[PDB]
Amino acid sequence: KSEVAHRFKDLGEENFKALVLIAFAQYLQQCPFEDHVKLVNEVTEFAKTCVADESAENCDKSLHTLFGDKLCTADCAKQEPQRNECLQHKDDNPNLPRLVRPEVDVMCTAFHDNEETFLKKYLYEIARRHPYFYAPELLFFAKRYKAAFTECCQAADKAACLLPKLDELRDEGKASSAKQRLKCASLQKFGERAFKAWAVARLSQRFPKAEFAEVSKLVTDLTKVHTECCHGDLLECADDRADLAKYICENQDSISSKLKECCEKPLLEKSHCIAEVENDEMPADLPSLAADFVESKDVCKNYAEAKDVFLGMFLYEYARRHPDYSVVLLLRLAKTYETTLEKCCAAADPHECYAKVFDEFKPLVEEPQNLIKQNCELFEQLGEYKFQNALLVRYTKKVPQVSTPTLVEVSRNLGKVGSKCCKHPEAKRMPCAEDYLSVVLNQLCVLHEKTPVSDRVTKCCTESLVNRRPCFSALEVDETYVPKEFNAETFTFHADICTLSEKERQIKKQTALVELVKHKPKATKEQLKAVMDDFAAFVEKCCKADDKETCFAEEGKKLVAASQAA
Repeated sequence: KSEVAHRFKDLGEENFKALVLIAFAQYLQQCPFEDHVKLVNEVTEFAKTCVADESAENCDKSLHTLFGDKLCTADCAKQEPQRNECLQHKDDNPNLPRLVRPEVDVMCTAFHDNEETFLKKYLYEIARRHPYFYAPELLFFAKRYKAAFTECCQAADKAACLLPKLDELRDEGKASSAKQRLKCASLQKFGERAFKAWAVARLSQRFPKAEFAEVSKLVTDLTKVHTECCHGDLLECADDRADLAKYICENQDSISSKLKECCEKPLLEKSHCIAEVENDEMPADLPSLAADFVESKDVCKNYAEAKDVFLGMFLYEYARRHPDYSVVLLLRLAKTYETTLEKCCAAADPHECYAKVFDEFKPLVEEPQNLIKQNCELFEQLGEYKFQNALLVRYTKKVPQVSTPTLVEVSRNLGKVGSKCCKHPEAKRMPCAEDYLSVVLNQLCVLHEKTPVSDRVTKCCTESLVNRRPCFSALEVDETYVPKEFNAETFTFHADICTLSEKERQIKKQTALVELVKHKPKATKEQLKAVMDDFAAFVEKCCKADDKETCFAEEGKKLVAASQAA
């Protein structure tokens, strides 16, 4: 009886307005801002009228009916739910302007003036450029953003205060968005059972003491919340997240030993602290699992008595006991335990078919461990950027047909796993690294689905979720790729490079590295580094030059032609 009233009371007006703004921006993206504010301001004024009597105007419409109708103020021609669907139009790289951040006081001025116009714009600008951003999490970033301007716009050194805060949020925000973009992709492209299994593994790691009935409780709730979020039901998502959080904090001695740290915090901070909480220590001693999963004459019938459940806490039992395994690995191990029993009890004698099942795991366990140890050592000597450059040539040769911008971003995010995970002890490195790889590889997956150009990317992306990273790291040089036409002002460089500093300077160099590798796809690592290093000395001293742009121009093609050859 009026859903708009129901969510307006549960969420309250501020989270209400912020959420529908986010919903509108994630559905329109290209539409301007004070249009969306009109539309959300109107939607909220009608809602107040609905709480005042839930049997009033068209207060009975569904949220999608209401919100979809408001937006249509183009292909709006269909009825609910299928209008909602046509959601299938969310642009994952809309080519709106890049988000330009001014300096530490023309932003302070606009914030100190009309400050929550300033904050509705922050929401709108993230929302439209991250159309799957976990919406209640975005309220939390908004709150942290606000606290950053509150406290440092009045500090003595405002830039010494705000900028290291505005930048940590940018890093958290990019990581958040990518995290959520994978949770949606699984639900939307591989179904809820894919998402359930991942949820089982992750929560089983993190609440090792919980019994299976509790984690499965938690899993269905978390599946409910992210299903709603990934399908536009932003208000219901926010409400159920907040319910799940209070439910978690009540039943606290029943799940884990360190939620208490944050079950005492305001809603947004609380649910954000949950979802990032440390795993608590697993029980002191716990049996092997061969006793219950391979040796017992109970299990082939059990795999026929409770297929998904029995799989479910084999997963729960292996995960609970292996915080050092990535989620993808745990998932790989259990889906190959499943494959095993799918055709073994199908044979004459079930048990002698499966004795395999725990030793089959070791090379599946070996290979990621080998990879991370290996890729860390390279990072541990190259450092980020040089590492990034190694991955650049590697992945560019792998999929030379993909967009150069995509290659560049995907590869430096790949390089970022070095500086995040290798600082960890090797018992902690593996979930850290392979699950972060999974997120970054999904970014390349969805970016590629838009303007597909390489079917080997398509194959790994569409084939599996859990098998993306091994599928990807198993490819090498295309051999089928015809070297791209040589264009000389794919290089050149202009003197603007000297002002556009540190990081964007690396982006430009790394871009040139990509279309260098695209042009000479068979050319040694040593050679590509040879020529890239001469770029880094060519930019450095041309920047320290009184060129009149000239340095870059004439020592340009003299290091464009001379650095051709290879």
